[PDB]
Amino acid sequence: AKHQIGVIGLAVMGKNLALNIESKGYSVAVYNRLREKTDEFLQEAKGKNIVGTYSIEEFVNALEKPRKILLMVKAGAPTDATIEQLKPHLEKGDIVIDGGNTYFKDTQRRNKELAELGIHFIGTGVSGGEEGALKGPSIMPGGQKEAHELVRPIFEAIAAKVDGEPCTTYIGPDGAGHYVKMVHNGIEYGDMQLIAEAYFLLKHVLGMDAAELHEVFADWNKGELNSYLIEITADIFTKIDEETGKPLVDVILDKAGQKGTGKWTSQNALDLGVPLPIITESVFARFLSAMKDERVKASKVLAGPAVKPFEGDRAHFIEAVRRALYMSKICSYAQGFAQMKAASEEYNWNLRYGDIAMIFRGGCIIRAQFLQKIKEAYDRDPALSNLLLDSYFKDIVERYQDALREIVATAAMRGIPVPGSASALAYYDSYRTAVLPANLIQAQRDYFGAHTYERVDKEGIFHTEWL
Amino acid sequence: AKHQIGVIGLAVMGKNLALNIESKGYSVAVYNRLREKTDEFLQEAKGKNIVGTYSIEEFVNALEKPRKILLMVKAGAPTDATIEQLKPHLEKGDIVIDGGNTYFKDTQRRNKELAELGIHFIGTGVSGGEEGALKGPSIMPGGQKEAHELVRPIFEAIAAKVDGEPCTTYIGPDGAGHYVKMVHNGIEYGDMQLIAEAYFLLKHVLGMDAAELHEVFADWNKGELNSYLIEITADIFTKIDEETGKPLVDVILDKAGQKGTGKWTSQNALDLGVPLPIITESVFARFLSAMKDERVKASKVLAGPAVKPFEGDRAHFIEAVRRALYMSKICSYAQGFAQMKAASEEYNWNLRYGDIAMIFRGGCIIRAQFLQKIKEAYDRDPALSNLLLDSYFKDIVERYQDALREIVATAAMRGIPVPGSASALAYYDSYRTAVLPANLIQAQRDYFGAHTYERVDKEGIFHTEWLK
Ligand SMILES: O=C(O)[C@H](O)[C@@H](O)[C@H](O)[C@H](O)COP(=O)(O)O
Ligand SMILES: O=C(O)[C@H](O)[C@@H](O)[C@H](O)[C@H](O)COP(=O)(O)O
Repeated sequence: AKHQIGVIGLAVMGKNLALNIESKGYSVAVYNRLREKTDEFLQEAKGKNIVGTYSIEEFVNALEKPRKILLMVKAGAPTDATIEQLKPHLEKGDIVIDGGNTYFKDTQRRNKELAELGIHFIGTGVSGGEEGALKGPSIMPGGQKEAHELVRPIFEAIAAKVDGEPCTTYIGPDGAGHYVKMVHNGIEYGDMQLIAEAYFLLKHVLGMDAAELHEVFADWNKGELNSYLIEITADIFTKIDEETGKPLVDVILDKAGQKGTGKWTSQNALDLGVPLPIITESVFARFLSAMKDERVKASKVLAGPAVKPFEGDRAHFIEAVRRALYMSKICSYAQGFAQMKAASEEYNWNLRYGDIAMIFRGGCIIRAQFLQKIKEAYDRDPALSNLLLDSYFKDIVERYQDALREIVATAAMRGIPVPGSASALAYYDSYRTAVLPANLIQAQRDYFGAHTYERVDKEGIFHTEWL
Repeated sequence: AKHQIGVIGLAVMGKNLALNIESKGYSVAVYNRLREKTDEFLQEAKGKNIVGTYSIEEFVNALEKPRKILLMVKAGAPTDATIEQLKPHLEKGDIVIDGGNTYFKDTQRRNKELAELGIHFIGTGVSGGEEGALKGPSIMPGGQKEAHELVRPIFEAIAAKVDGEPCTTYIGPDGAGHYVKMVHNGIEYGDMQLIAEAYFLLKHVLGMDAAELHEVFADWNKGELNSYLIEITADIFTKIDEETGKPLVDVILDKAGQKGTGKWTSQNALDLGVPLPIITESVFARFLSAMKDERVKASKVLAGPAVKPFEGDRAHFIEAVRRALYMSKICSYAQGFAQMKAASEEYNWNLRYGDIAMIFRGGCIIRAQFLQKIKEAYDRDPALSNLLLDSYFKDIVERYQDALREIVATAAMRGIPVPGSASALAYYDSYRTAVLPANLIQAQRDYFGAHTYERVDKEGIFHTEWLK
């Protein structure tokens, strides 16, 4: 018999997506190199319209033309080796979809190589984790338009929906979807760091235990901060470790891990020439936390300030931490969306930033009502160069900046590190400043490397003989 | 005949090095892919023991064996293309030296490829701008030790000297030299930002004009901040523009350019898992400065804080800025040398940090008295994991931290951007803190992604069914 779509790669992620697809009424053919994974899945999927296949050739010939193939294998060599194995069996107009957390430049290369053979390639971000894949992920496809239209109904049936809108859209050509999935990941790290900072601030300035941290974050999730990450943070602080009777979170080693994918947004921001301080500080902050042994060692030798207990208005401070968090979150998204814009211009993608905010509204980890406000900003002005300039975000920052300045000043004086929040404040004060101190930098570079400069008053290039 | 050393690539950097080599008694042959650069240089080099050659074969045949060839061409494809031109003609035991601003993995590759052929390869950082190349640069070579020994007298002859010692040493195997050169360049970016922030603070908090600013910086260069960058800064603040009667600095457009190599230290830190906040903020600050139009447009619509004029002790604030600047620089170097330690362990380079500190002492842009203190820290402890643990630097930061706190708080309250200095403080506060909020991050990661965590009280990898 002929099946509607094939999935290669049967880890939980691939299995759940194939289950999602089948529940939406499509017939699914599966293949996995490690034989046992297929055997297990077929027992897991009794009664469902999923068939196992046992070679690449069997798999390919079990599918309706034009063929739809979802790769969910290990990044790098195994993905390419599978694509290589598919090539002889596929025909002009067949569609290979890579759904892993792939570096967009890899997707660009595979797209280009397959195209020469008339085979289409879609690199797609899948967000939501393992449960999300089963129930409704965010899906971020990029590749040929003609190929996307063929697979679009499948994407649209399996994605999460907000207000009848599927959390999927055609992102753009080549590696656009994988690019946007990378930025999602970056933004995710920033949010987690900014929240970690709000926690540490409450813990140290106010001496808050887990139970009252629960209350605070639970309240926060009833307002503008409403989001999956805040939601789960409120719940984390309720958990009691049985063995010790301590809050579970206090027993967990403060050594933040990360996949090698974590650093990609920051590294790409550096290539494009776009400032991404908050997300980059967030990545560095994980690295510094992983240096736990160095840190406890330095704690016995390095002195902080000798500050007395906090005696100010406690309710005021809680709210100031909240507003500092929300403003910082805004600067981070402004930096992240400004990155996607530089990428769109550079790779010629014509990205729609309102559409991107729309797919982030559910399914994915950064999902929050917040993403609605971003969509609206781009609805109103598609070519908006920075989210800070939109009237909604502009109102917030003019009202919340006092709270962010107080938090930065207070953290500085009490010895509480707030790398993300501080760089958020510095970014805000740099972006709104017409004349920066880069005139001296420019003067210096000319002085020692005769790099030449431009002037404030005249047009054209200049070079002084300083020496 | 036969000349002692060859130079390929006659941009100003390669011409000056050749000139430099010649002035130390060596005979030099030169070649350039674009013929007119050679003709031009030869007009400039009459009086000098330098000859031009016009093919790669002629070039190679003009050199005494073992051949010593210095490559000063554009990075990437053109370097590789020149190496390819050279390969048919080189003989076993010949030495090619890439003095370009080369990514260290490229050097690693070229080193391997050339080694299989019996040809040695040295990738060398050369620092100090064009005047340094001419008068005395810092030379940071990496490669086969035996090959280095053969070029060592030439490096030592031309390098800058400080108190009789040349600013050059054997860095390590393969790409180690170009790696240290990269980090030097990262550190340079950080120092320039920290200074720019010092400037901007005095300018907006104290209302200093270019005359008061000059004073401050000249008075700083007589102290522990003594350095080339601070010296030229004190100088820059004296230049008046004739056709405006304005300080020239007030007339230069605030868009900081950068070479494509500028981002590399930060990108690599990300690869190695090392915290490099200050240098990276400095790269990003240059990117922000380049966005000049967005900033003017934004300046009309975005609100700053309400600020009364500054009322506190003015001499105190200048000293706080000075101290904030010195401490921040300490944190940046602490970060940058920690990155070198990481790369050394990763690539098995057995880096000698005191030696590196000593060759940064002259020739290169970041040259400063301060480097002696770094050298001494590694004398006391070669295996030192972070400079903040050394008694000199520990004592400085504990003394000056109060100043840095004041400057970060003041900047916040007054709307003055201090990205580099604020990240220095956050870094200090993070590094000295035994228990950071990453416990929450680990909880979150396990909650939504089953990533697992570790516990403070026992060994093992743990997962929680968070939903119940
Ligand atoms: O749900 C998702 O969005 C994906 O599964 C994935 O993008 C993941 O969250 C990141 O790669 C970060 O994971 P770490 O926090 O483990 O680095
Ligand atoms: O002296 C050096 O260090 C090098 O010859 C060279 O690498 C360069 O002068 C700097 O890297 C400046 O870089 P920018 O042009 O980016 O300021």
